[PDB]
Amino acid sequence: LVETGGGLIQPGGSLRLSCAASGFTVSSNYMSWVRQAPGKGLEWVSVIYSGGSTYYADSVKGRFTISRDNSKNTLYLQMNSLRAEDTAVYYCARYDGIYGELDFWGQGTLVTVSSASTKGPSVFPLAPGGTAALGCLVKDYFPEPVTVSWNSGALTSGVHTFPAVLQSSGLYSLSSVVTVPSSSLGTQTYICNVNHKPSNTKVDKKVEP
Amino acid sequence: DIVMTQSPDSLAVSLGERATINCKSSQSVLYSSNNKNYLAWYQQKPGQPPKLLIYWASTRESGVPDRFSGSGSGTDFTLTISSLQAEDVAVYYCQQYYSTPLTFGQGTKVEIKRTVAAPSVFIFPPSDEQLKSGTASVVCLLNNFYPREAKVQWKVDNALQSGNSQESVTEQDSKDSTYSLSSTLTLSKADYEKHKVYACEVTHQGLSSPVTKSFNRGE
Repeated sequence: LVETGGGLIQPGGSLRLSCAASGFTVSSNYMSWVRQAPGKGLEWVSVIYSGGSTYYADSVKGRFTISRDNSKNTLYLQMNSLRAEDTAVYYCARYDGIYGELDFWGQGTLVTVSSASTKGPSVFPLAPGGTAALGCLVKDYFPEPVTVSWNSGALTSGVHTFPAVLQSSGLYSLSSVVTVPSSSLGTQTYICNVNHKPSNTKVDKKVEP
Repeated sequence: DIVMTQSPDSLAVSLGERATINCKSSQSVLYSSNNKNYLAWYQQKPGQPPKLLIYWASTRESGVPDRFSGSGSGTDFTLTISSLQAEDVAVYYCQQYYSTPLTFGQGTKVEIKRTVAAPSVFIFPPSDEQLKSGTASVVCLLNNFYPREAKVQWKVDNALQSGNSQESVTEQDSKDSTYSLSSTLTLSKADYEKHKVYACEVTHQGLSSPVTKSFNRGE
């Protein structure tokens, strides 16, 4: 189940989440939505039975409407009059039976309910015997997430990418650091590959001593 | 609406040893027709969807190790993880599916326990191109330590700082079980250009005396 649709949206705005259920048949199964707010627990949203009946959680009844038509394997949740409390990663949960609600999942799609406009990061270098450390400061972005890799995914040993800190300005900031031998500084190249998809930003930074 | 409460909230146990997590439901989930409890246990790793481990209360899902097992009946349940591997660091939830709305516990974090390890400390002054844009960020890296608790004090011209720093900790490493911390001091170019000595001071259980890393503005 590849969850898709999520992104930045205004309050009172609306979005529809799609769900490519390639692996087993959509109509052959009972399907669901479960959300997880950043840093929080799990919260069941809605159910559509293989038969057709539908139920909802208190906080989403009327505002949300689950839908399904057996096209090219897809499930949908229609979200209207969106509040800030709806900010979460949304998951498709496949059942294994009628009453059988053992949940099976995919990867999830992030919905941020904010009136703010997208802002892409600025990428500054953290400049570098036994072990020397170096990194990238990925500052002032909105919304989440950013991914950082090193040497296009070739450098993974010693790499720490920190969770994002919400600043006082309300924009996010994170750092990605690597430990390397000191002797291999002025010979081997270190580039961090910063990706901020919500604003289609891609930055690549040489980290020189 | 059935309420699932989990106990405890936090947990850490050493490798190969035994971690156990509880779950209590406000109503029985034992359906008399089949006599199989309507309860499930999930494992959620960081940045991943929950993965079902145990259905009908005590039945291991296919492809799940022999080391996880669920026990109990009706209202009170238990997830037991014997021989806690490296790969078993995650959050665990209990969920009932007897009556929609399907409801979850708040989760229980399961940390790995290890011997104290001291942070290796590094300090980076602000990059030149950031100073162009009108701001200075002074980063301090605490690399690979244990336990997670650590005190970072910024000292500027040996004058302490309060309010103008934030931090974030990496999740428990799944190989060596350590943690890492990043601390960022945020100042305007104008306010950064005033002082000389920028020092990051680190207090941790694996350091006998505090460790400082400093730079003099310039150098």
